[PDB]
Amino acid sequence: QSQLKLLVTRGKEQGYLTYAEVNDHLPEDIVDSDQIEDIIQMINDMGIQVMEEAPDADDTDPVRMYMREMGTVELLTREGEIDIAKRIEDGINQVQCSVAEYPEAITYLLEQYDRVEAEIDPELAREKFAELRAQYVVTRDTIKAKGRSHATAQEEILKLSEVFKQFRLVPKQFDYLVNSMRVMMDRVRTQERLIMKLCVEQCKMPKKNFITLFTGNETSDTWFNAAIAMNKPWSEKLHDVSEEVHRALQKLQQIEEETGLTIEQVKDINRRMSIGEAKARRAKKEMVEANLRLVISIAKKYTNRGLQFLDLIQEGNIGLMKAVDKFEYRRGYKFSTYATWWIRQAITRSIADQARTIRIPVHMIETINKLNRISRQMLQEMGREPTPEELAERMLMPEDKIRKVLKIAKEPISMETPIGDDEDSHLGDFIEDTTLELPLDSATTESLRAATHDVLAGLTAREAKVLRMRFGIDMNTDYTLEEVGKQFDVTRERIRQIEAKALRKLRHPSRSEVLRS
Amino acid sequence: LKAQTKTEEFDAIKIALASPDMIRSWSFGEVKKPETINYRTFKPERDGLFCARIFGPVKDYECLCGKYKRLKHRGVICEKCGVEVTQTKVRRERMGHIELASPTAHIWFLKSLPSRIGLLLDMPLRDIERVLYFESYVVIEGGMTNLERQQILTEEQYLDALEEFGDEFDAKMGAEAIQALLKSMDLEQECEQLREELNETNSETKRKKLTKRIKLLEAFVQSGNKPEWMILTVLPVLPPDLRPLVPLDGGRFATSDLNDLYRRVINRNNRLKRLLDLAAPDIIVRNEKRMLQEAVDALLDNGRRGRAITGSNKRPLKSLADMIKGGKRVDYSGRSVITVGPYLRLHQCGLPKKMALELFKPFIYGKLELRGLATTIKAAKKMVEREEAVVWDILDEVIREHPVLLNRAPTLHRLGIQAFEPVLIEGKAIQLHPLVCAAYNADFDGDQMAVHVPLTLEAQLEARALMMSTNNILSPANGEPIIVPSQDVVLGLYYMTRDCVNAKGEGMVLTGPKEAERLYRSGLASLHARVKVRITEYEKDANGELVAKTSLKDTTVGRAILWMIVPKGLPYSIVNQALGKKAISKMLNTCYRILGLKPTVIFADQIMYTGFAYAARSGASVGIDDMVIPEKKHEIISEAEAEVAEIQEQFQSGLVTAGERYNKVIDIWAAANDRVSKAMMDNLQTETVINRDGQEEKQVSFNSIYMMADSGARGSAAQIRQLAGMRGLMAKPDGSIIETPITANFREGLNVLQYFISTHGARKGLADTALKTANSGYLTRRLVDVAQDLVVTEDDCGTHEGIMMTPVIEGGDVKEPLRDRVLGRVTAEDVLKPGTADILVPRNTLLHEQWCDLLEENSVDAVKVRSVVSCDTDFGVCAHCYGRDLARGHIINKGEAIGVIAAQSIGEPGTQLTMRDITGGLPRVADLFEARRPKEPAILAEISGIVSFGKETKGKRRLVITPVDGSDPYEEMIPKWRQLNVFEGERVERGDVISDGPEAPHDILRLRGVHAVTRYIVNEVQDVYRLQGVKINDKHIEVIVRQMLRKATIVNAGSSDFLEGEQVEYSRVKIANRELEANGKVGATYSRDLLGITKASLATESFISAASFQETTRVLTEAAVAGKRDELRGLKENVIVGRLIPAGTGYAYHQDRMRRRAAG
Ligand SMILES: [Mg+2]
Ligand SMILES: [Zn+2]
Ligand SMILES: [Zn+2]
Repeated sequence: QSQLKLLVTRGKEQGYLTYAEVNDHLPEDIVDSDQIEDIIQMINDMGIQVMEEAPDADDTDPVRMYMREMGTVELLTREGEIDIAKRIEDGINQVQCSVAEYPEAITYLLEQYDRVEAEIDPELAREKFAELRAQYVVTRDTIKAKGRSHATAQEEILKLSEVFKQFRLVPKQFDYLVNSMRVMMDRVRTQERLIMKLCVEQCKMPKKNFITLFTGNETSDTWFNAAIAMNKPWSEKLHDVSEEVHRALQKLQQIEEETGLTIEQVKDINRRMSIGEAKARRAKKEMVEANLRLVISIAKKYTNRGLQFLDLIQEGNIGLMKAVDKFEYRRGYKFSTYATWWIRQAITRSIADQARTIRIPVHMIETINKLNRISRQMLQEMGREPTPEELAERMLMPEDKIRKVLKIAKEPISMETPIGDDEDSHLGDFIEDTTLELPLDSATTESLRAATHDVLAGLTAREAKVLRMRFGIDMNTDYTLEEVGKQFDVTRERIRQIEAKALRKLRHPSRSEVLRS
Repeated sequence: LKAQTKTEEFDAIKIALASPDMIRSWSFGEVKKPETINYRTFKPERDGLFCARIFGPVKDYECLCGKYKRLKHRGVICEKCGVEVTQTKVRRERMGHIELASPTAHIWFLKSLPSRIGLLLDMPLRDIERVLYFESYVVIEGGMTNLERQQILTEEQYLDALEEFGDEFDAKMGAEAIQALLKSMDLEQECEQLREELNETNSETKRKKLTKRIKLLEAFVQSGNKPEWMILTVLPVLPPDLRPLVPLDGGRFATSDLNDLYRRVINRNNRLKRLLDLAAPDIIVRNEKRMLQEAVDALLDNGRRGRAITGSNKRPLKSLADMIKGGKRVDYSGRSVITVGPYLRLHQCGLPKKMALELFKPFIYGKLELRGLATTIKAAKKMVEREEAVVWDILDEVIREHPVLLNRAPTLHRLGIQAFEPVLIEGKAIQLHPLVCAAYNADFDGDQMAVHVPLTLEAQLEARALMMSTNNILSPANGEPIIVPSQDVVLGLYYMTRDCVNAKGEGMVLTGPKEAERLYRSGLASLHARVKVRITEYEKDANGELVAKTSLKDTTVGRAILWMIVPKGLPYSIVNQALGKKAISKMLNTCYRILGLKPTVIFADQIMYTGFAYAARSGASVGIDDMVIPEKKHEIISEAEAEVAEIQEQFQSGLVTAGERYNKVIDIWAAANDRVSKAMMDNLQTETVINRDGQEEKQVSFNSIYMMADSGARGSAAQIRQLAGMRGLMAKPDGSIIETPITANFREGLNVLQYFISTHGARKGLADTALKTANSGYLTRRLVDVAQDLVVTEDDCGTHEGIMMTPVIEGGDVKEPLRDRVLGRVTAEDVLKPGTADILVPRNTLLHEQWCDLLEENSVDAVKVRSVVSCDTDFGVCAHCYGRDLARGHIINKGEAIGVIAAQSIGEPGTQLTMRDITGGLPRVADLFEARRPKEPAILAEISGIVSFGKETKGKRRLVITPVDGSDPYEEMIPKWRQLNVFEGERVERGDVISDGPEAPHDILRLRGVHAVTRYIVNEVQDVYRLQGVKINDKHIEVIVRQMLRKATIVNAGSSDFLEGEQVEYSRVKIANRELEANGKVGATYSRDLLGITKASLATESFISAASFQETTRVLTEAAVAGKRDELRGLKENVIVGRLIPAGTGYAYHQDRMRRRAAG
């Protein structure tokens, strides 16, 4: 209504395209560089019909839209934070315990420790790793002996779990193990999904019957042969997949032998590990989400230094994202300051490198800044400009080192810079090419080839080839006195004699003489 | 069995979307690091924007590390670093790519006027498509319950709808969401259903959007491109050399902005990839995804939304698009200040020694090593670098018959660049022939011209047979001569006539040449007396040849000797009996039409030599006493100031209307200004007394000043009138006239007051000069942009129709005839004769045969003539239909270039057009070409009927006229404002005036007729050239009117789809091939449509041509959406690609290659 009626009725056709008119007759926050092109495009060119395409098309900023979603405060207190931190540690512990439940994680760590000793106290390493192995070798025997039907035998197993929980492993280790377990489960559900896909769909066996049957042993062929011997209409199709199901069951039993665990529970421990993963990850996200403010507030100080506001607060978010990982609620120190340093270090270790087009090392950045900080006083604590010799004297570095440092400063300049302000100048337009050769130079080089190719004609074969092969022309790889002396029987001095005689010949022709210059 | 897989000859170029895999095909690696060059070694990083393994090696043949150096390994890559060691120019052509994590929207197909990705999907641009991909309002992707298919949901709406149903309508948000949206879209099935629904019981209340999108949707699907490619997943990288960082002088590198861009996009992209592996907070990752969007959009095309700054420059960064959106320097060139050279011929120019030496450097070298002298090539360089006497003679050899073409700064028309034969001159200035000094519009104020050396063999022949000045005798605009003698020479030949009585006169008779001995040997004068001599005339008739005719005529000394110069033919004596003024050129023209080129050319050199010599002999000067004031000056001024005095006294005592006494006293001074002007002219004109035999007689003043004015040579009435008469009414900055004209004159003193008044005139004179000079070219660009594609082709077609040419007669109430507007015109068909027979069918009205159109008396003043307005040609122009008017005398050579020559001639005299029921001036010319409706358009009767009022002001309304007769009515709308011209009941014809006001060309063409509208445009555009007094042929106006009526609009039912306004090119060629194909009922009847220069030029086949003038960001985009291809006939687009021009010296080339592209 308002915009549509005002625009159309006014512009008929405003003669000289009065741009500075209806743009004031438009709502919302003005002075934008977005709404501009959307009016210059309609007015002319495709007139009449373009003015009907406009209204039907009418029937913004990164940072402002970022603060919008950050607007969801959900701020915390000492109570709130510690609560989140408690859930983090809670999630983590269940994961490790779920890992400790895994016997192959202990046995692999054992296997890899023997690898370590086969090539941080070495005796201390031999100490704890001995403790683990000891509890293992005592727990392992209480398995097949079956004494204490996994009640007290279970006690030594969980004691072995605690012993494993004593170990403070490296991040790469825990991730490798956990990844390995999920890969194992991937093979497990691979076989389970294979049996299901083969028996349920290919053999027309209802999902009700498959869940009622397979859920039992899942490994022994006691369920498969009982499914075939059920004399159901979907039982006769199983014969066409007997080898497949058998092959899948045999491989799953193989996994039982690999983990040394009950297949009807590997899902259970893996389940609880996954749960903990979601729990801890969740809390850490809530953590990074909550202290999201702290990032921007401290990143505002580092603004404008060869990197935009969005980039700064982004590294501060990854800077904050790391801080939340290394922190415990069982610490007198609060999160408000501990995170701040990690964020400061995060973006400052980004402004250092990914800022200028040319590379630069951190010590360079610190040295350069120190120079400026020192120079701002020398011209103010005296009265005249800071001389390079004296300024270098006020520093540990000599002087020439400082000179070379200034040759790394600035982006530097971009070619698209106007210079003489012609119609229209650009610095990069004055830049001459030097890698190209003058057509004059190229022409002479060709005539030079002709010159030499024609001069070696007025020579003998045992002299032309000699001159040609020695200085390596028209044959790429040039040879020496020996490699030419061998192919011509007489060695060294003889061939050099001829080589000098050919040079003697070229003392009257003027062609190569003028070609010299 | 061809199928060659190399870089051979191409017949066309195609433009279309690029698949992510399409980009991968160009990829010679993947940029993965924002790193550019090393901080210390100044060496290309591993996988940065300037890799050596990816793109190309720095040095020519040596690899990065240095394991391989010389030409030994030009095909094998290095062991330590995969560096293909070939050239360094490889670094100038290699592509490369970056592969982003989450998808990114292409800024062009996103926000470029019509949202392509939106209109294709039917969805709002900066409204819905923004809030849906900036992570704000999630969108749907097809649902079989509750939710439609493309509605927009908030987080709250999303989870609510998900809780109700969910897991069966999944619909993401952001970039990849629009991807699944564009991907899921079925162009095929929608193209069917859209055709079904948008045709069912709907009038003109829907057909708009209906026809639009269905044509668009049909286009894209047939284009070949999959809408998947709209938003890219793989963004390709520009070759390093096209955006280098080259060390300037003493450090301080200089880079392009793209490095800033590419470095930002990579950094933002990698952080995105790194975050898609670490903890992924939805707010953090989504923001980084929006930042990648920012980075990519900025690199492709800044525009547009804030402009990414940085780079320390407060100025924005030059993105890719901005580097191709909106001059051609050349080798073998030079320039210098020009100077007149009287001793030259008409095909010769003075080219400086040192200038010509450095210009033909490559030719001197070759000829030197050719002859001997130089042992080798480098010997020659050292030989000419040490300008060694002998070298100059060899220079005299190479420039012998090697034409060099000259050029001046403001090149308005074809005669801006003309070829000459190089003449060595000891000097550092360039000399020019004083005849072609007018074609260039060049003066010797310090003006400087450029020179070019036709290197190519045929490029020399192009220069000799076309651009050579001797072939440009006549003006391309008007048939009259262009190299006609100017100021100095013309006063020369005027002084060679001008019969003066007695004074060493007497009628001592002889025989031509002997008189020359008489003039040098004194005794007799030269401007006497008259005197008689024997004139041996030569004339031809019927069987041509020559017929002598010796006689005894009464010429003068000047006329006798001047007769020697005159060529073999010609009427003789009578051409010299007159004088030297305008006939000075008239003589030259007639000689050309009755003789030919060469006799006319040499005649010009001779008439040039004659004028200068005898003018120098004459010695006309300008002392202060040459500009005599009339004695009645002070008398007339007092009388005028007496009259105006009486009027002011009347205004004092009421009586006369004081409101406009200003106007009437101005007439008094204006009359007063004319009185002095007439008095000064009548006095300075005749005067003199002489003393013939018995004394007492009168001729015309030999007052030098007068002689110059009575013989062209920059001397007009107004200027003279200011010299001795008075500067009349002067303008005031207000625009009003001062009521106290400058009574004094330049001969006299000028008061400080009246000069401070005249200063305004000069300021607004120069300033107005400055505007119309640039505004002239501003018009020419539009003229050419629309016309520079049509060339006279298919020889000479049939057809007889064409505008009935008749003498432009304002003589209805003012008397002003002009009947030369038919000559070199091809006849329509035997245009009658008060009796029988006479004129043939296709016979072009000769220069001598139009003079035969006076032997048929003043009776015959109407002839039908073939014009470019008509001509049933297809994509060109019939040679017959055109004419002949060139510097050449015959009809236009087949495959010329009518358009550019037409535009040039029209926009050339724009320099002498004053901008403002009469607009007048250059602006008036513009409006007629733009075909704009007047501020008060008149109205016409569409169908002939009986006039009656249609409900007196019953709407709305505003009067209503309804001319109904025979069958069916019409209701025109009169807005009360402005009266009428036909009472009720009266009958009208098909297109009668019922507003008696300004006519609209749109209505005229639409109703009156094509011949009518073209006749209107030509006769109305000429009317603004009459007043300015600039002669320009009607053909060229007709030529631009030709493709000014290029397209039309079809109204019925055919293979073409109705509402579409298509050009009569495809229309006629398709309607001719449908009457005899299957049925004429599968085709409709079309209707010519008037569109202005710009609106017409806007439409053109080549997408490359369009990207020249109009908004490249738009044209390249839309031409990309549909798989379009230029192939490849236009002039402009075939120039930027840098190949043979499909006309003139080419044409033959294009025709052969045009037919060649018929096998497949
Ligand atoms: Mg000048
Ligand atoms: Zn190498
Ligand atoms: Zn024709």
